[PDB]
Amino acid sequence: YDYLFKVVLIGDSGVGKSNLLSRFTRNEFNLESKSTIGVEFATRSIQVDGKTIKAQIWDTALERYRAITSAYYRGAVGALLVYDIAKHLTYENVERWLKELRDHADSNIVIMLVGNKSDLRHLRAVPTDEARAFAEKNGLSFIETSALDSTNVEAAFQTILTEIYRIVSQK
Amino acid sequence: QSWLLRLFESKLFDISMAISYLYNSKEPGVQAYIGNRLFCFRNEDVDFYLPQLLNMYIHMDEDVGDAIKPYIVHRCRQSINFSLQCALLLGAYSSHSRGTKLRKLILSDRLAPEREFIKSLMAIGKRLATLPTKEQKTQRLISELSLLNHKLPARVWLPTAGFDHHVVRVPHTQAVVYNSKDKAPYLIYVEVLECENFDTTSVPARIPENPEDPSAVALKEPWQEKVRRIREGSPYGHLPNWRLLSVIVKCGDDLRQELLAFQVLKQLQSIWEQERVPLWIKPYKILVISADSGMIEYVVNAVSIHQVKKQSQLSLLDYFLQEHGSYTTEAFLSAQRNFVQSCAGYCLVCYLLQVKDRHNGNILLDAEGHIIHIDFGFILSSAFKLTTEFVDVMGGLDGDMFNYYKMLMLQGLIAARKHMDKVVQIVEIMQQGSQLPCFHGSSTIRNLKERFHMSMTEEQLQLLVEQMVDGSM
Ligand SMILES: CNC(=O)c1ccc(-c2cnn3ccc(C(=O)N(C)c4ccc(Cl)c(C(=O)OC)c4)cc23)cc1
Ligand SMILES: Nc1nc2c(ncn2[C@@H]2O[C@H](COP(=O)(O)OP(=O)(O)O)[C@@H](O)[C@H]2O)c(=O)[nH]1
Repeated sequence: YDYLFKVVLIGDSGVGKSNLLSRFTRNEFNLESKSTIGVEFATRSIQVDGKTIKAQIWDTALERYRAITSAYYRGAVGALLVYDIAKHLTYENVERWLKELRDHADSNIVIMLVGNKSDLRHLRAVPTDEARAFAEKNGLSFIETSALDSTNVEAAFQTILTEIYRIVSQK
Repeated sequence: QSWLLRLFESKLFDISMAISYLYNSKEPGVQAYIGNRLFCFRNEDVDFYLPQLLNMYIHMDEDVGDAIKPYIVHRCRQSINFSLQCALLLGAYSSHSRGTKLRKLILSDRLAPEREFIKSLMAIGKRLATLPTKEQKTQRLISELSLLNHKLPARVWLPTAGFDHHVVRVPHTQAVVYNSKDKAPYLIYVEVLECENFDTTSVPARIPENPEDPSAVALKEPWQEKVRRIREGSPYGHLPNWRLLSVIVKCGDDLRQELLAFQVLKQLQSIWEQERVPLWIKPYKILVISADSGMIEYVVNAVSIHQVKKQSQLSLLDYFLQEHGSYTTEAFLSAQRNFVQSCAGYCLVCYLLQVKDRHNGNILLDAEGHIIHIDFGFILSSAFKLTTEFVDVMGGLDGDMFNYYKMLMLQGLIAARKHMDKVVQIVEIMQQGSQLPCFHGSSTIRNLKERFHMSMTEEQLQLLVEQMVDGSM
């Protein structure tokens, strides 16, 4: 592989971290779910500008495993802050997740504000425009995905990995 | 699991199955997924489970409740009747908690004219408590109901009617108080005007009247003749959508256990129709107003067997012959078929639900020959007996219709086994956080499922039906 990226996943418990990480690497979605203990690891390769990139994606569970989750923030080239569309609490705590990420990650890390559970059309609690406006105001990437419907799941990782490649062009 | 999402995607996933997983799954992602599929079911299919949903929002953990709340709020905006029955059922089952808060919001955000009308009918029944005789109660009942016409027509409806409508006139004279009890029920007749959708059509026009007792005459008459006198003397009787309803207002008795029986009745009615078994039962709608008040859908052309035996001074078999016809006329053979089919139907309803307190005051008899069981107060937790008088109407023991009554019970029990889950969940969900006399000892649902005898073979069900009939004697 030409490059070895290291991406992390942050978000409140139960927002689809494990299923987004699942649906990307392998097309498997489970409703019956086990909460991630410590960290979950999955890998996949992609080609950006013809250069084969390898991505080590970790689903960090951080204060619960502070000694371990901090070791995965160090050197992390990218991060995906995912929140639950049908739960407005997980969207209010996004700033808190950004704060912990900034405290332990590099400033150059690109963070994409992902709104999972877009299939729950009727239970929507967080507006799409409020999240897209919150992304531009904080310098993040807003894109609502559905790990159940498998929509935008492969197109959300490839809009942050292509971004992780385009920001390493300054060499 | 992949399989669960597949099943939910699979058509086999009906509204009954969504309820079971919502009540049993401890996975919030599954509860939230189902909470979104409620919007994709039919309006009519989900409403039949509204007492189960609102009882789950009140008594289950906040995950189950907050998954049901979006569909309820959406339905409360579409239908004001849905808003009414929600607030009534919310305050009925919570003795506090979240449901009170939801109920207040539903009341706060056009419901005042309807709530005023219902609050009046319950105030009338309570005021009749000081009058000792049943005729003194009727004297005040009729004059007080004559005052509701000052507020009619209005945005007021009766939820026990299957159609959308406005109440335009009440004929006070035909209303009757049942007995001399302190919490005595009373019957009322209401003239309504049917519409296509209640929440779109405006209040109907008002037409005044001018007495001389041409139509006020309240006498024992057939329902077809009771409507004629009412429609003739009414200022709205010339309209096409003029319909006459009948409601029993109980202001002091709890009808929540009567609502549970209505559902079990309507599900078994749905199960037998699906299994093409020609049983017959009559589910009458229940309007739960509060934890100790409500209304009863009054079935017309139906009178207590205790009253048929007293008025006619005959036996049951003698009455059908006089009312319908001889042994060889079509009229009697039809009424006998409706008697047998309805008996075998309610026999199973009694056995499955353990409906105690079974006398001829709680059994009715409609004009076609069917029977209707009422007062589902001692259920689950006096028993049903096919008395000597009932066996006679079927032509005796060795007769054909009694063997057909025997086989109808077997076919209907085979059918009820093929759909046991759809019935048990109606009772099982309502046990949650309830203080009703039906749920006691934690064996209420264990013994309810055991009575379906799922393990028995069809040969062993035959002998089981033989034994039940012998006991009923
Ligand atoms: C807890 N639940 C009940 O007690 C209940 C349930 C269903 C009913 C019912 C529904 N339709 N219907 C048609 C005819 C009759 C009928 O013939 N008699 C003689 C009758 C018997 C008892 C009563 Cl209490 C009344 C009454 O209030 O009349 C004003 C009338 C009764 C019913 C009544 C009570
Ligand atoms: N409707 C819907 N449900 C999802 C989606 N992603 C995950 N879920 C469900 O939500 C729950 C979240 O579980 P999980 O992904 O392990 O939580 P997390 O890893 O801590 O964020 C699981 O029951 C999933 O089946 C999605 O995109 N749409």
